[PDB]
Amino acid sequence: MFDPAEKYKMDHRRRGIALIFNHERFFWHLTLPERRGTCADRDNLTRRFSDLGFEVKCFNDLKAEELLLKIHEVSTVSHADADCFVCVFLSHGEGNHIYAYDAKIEIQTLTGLFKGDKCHSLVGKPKIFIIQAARGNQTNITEVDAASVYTLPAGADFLMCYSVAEGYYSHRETVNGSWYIQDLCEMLGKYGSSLEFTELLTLVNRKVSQRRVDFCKDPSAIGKKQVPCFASMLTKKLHFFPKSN
Amino acid sequence: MFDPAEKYKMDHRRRGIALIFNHERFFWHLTLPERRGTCADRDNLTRRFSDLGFEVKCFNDLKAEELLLKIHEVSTVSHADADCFVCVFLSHGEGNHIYAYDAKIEIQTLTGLFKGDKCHSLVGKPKIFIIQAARGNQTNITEVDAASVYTLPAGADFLMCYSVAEGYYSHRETVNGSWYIQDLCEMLGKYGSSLEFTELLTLVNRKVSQRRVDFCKDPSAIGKKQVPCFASMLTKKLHFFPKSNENLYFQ
Ligand SMILES: Oc1cc(F)ccc1CNc1ncccc1-c1ncc[nH]1
Repeated sequence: MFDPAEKYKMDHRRRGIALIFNHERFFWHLTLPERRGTCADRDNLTRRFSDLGFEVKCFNDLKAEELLLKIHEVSTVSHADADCFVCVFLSHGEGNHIYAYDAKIEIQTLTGLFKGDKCHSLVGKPKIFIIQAARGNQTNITEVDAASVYTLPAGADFLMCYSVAEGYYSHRETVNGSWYIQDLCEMLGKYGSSLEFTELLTLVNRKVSQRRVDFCKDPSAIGKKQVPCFASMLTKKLHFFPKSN
Repeated sequence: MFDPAEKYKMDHRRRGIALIFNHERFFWHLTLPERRGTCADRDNLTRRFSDLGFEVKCFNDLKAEELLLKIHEVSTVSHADADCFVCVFLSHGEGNHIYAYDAKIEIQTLTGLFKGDKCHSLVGKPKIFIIQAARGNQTNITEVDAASVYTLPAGADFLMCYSVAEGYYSHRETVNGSWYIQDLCEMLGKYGSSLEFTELLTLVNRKVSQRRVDFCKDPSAIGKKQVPCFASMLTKKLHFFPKSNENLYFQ
């Protein structure tokens, strides 16, 4: 009795945790620009994910050691009573690395912690990573970075979500925050509870691609489009229906 | 006017083309194994895509020059009257390369041909690439390769579909063909016309992950799972509803 309309079970006592690593400054000797606007993203996400029933936990400007500890901590805690896990990175990145305050971190190792091997509590449950990261270029101005981070998948039941794809460009308003996050959170607010999540992520792909970049106050920032992607290795439909309590 | 249930328009006169590049042998001096079973995949796809209304066009064992020509040809023809475009690679691959008969080809350049810049006829229409490619290892046995090809996205309105993800392994029965393709085509046959395509691709992710690899006739082929992925850069729902062909020209 193989079922095509089959959903992940989102009926556990609690929804689960949403981690937000939020990097705005970096160690001088990396020569990486302030991400002015990232707090907008952090707060906006914190709201939308709280409203979907996540225990949200933000961490501003962790060093590597500090970060790996917090995320290892979370992997080893029991998620037995939780629907799913979410993790979000607002930073800079190159290839398969995210930037902590002090140095870069292999994404593989962070996702590697929730691989069913290493985190039994989350085997068979969706593990969403959302990554607003790009190459730091050097009232409310729009700053624009080149795509830099590889749009890798992880393992089974992981959904990797990316602000921008290879070739394209990533925009952040210094007050309103990243385009990706603005539009993501708009969709979460409107449709989070009703829509299948990938269906929604596709709405975000539309919303962001459709942002016009022809008439721009910077001459050199003209014709730099943004197209986000996502790499689903999910095996079922994913809905965030209101939990009864 | 913004609509969350918004679909790609699949009401053009014809559905479109499905290209299938199908590599079974390779130039001696590459030292790459025969992909015995790939014809199973080719025929199975050819059927399922024909049934969805695609003009299917297969190409067995093209050299690089031959391949680039056939695919450039197709990019420059007008797709104005077509719903979408599909392209499929049954070969070996490393990183961002597919293997033609004679040498490797940067995938970026093949997808690059349908980028709205370069192919106006397909701007705003879905461009699906399906890639059954992996590292050649060295009646019906199951052969098993390590994932090798990067699970890259392309541009806007591209859906990149991959037999296997980094770290995992890719299986092909020498008579029944690739696990990915068997399960893909099973789902296409059952659900192709009704279901949203990515919804279906997720069914394939389930079907393939769920294949057991504990009790195996090769000792060393035990505990090598297969998990395929897909990278959607699509912007709307994608359905392959039956086209209304009741006394009308579909050629
Ligand atoms: O997505 C990108 C973004 C970029 F800025 C530059 C290149 C890409 C595409 N490459 C990949 N895409 C998916 C999985 C792995 C890779 C990868 N690993 C090693 C080299 N490529």
